Amino acid sequence: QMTQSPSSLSASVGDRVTITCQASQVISNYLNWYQQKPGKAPKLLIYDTSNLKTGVPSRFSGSGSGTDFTFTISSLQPEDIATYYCQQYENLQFTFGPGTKVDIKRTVAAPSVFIFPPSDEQLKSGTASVVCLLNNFYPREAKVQWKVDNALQSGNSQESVTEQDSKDSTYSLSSTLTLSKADYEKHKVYACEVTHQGLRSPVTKSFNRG
Amino acid sequence: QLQLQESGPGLVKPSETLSLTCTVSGGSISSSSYYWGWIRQPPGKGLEWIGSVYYSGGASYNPSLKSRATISVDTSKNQFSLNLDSVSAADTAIYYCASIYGSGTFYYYFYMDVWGKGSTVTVSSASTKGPSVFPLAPSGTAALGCLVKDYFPEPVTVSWNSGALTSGVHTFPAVLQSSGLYSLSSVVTVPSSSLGTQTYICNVNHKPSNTKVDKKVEPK
Ligand code: NA
Repeated sequence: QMTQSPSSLSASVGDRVTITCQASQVISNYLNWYQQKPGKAPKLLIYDTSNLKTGVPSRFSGSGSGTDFTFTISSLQPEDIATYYCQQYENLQFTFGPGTKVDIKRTVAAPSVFIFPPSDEQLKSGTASVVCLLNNFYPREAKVQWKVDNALQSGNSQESVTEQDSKDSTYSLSSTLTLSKADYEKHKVYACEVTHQGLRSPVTKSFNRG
Repeated sequence: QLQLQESGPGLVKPSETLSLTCTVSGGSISSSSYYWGWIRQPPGKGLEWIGSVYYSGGASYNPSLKSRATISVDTSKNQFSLNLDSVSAADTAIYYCASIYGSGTFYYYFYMDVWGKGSTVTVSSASTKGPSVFPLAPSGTAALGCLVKDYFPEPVTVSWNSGALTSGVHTFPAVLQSSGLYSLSSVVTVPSSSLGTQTYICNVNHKPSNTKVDKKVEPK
């Protein structure tokens, strides 16, 4: 019954960030705080409620007592995007809090769009993957529409979005259109139309098969 | 300093036994001030401590996993291990080994100061499948990349020019395709001038299938 609040937050670079933890009972052992950046293992930042581990930047701090604890970032930096976990050891068990995800809000930024035809090697195997790339944009929200000879596509594309960049706080997005080689060869114009709040009007990148 | 590294298979069949080993370097596992633990993290979920072992063999477990979990220590090889019996899909997770620092006179105080990089374990009846790697060919900034398609289980790692190229690299999260296999793309942006003169190669590694592929990406 540990809690952490909020579950997630979007803050501007330079903002003071304060997150809270409730232990399941009045603590006897250490209350510790861990930082887990995307794709990484958790890293100890604060131990015994308020002690910074050696090497940890002074902008991080912890405080509290009893059951109520606080973790603070005095001035949020772009590389601080992570999930932050509090941790108790009581009744002979390590227990981690639910975690608080910290991400950054920044100004709108337009995507750079690129389109890739299928490789000839893939085509030999009977499948065609057409990939559209939206690079370094903000916010995360974006609309990608595939058009094949001006026919709108449905049910044959998947999207993936990167974690927020640790330097410029932007996102990138890939959309992959997958067709059989047979279907791919039945059409000429392959286009991807990108709609995003950083653009005045939709941007289209396209190529001609062959 | 102290460094930990997990090792072991990434695929385990249902009802069978998950086995992992953590190798400790930069220090002895027989330190009286240290305990050695395992913590796991299911996809999109939080952290769950599994158990800990003291160098003399004494172990302590999460009660919800105690019946299936066994954690042992090999002081000779500077290693400690996790065995988890009768696995199901609920045991699919990234497994981290960690060092636990203890101190105190009247009370034992603990924190986890050093973590391994984590080992991805998937519980499945399916066999491993190595990916196909296809170039994403570029047509003052150009984008190029590689498509890593139809592999199982996670993860794959992608490098560019054996690690020589890191700036502007985006390796996307894998997506689960309708085929039940994973796919991902790794992309990078480079000066368009270098196209056709400089060579770009993606290095793809998929450990469960022992797949190591280097794919050159050429323009148009
Ligand atoms: Na809370």
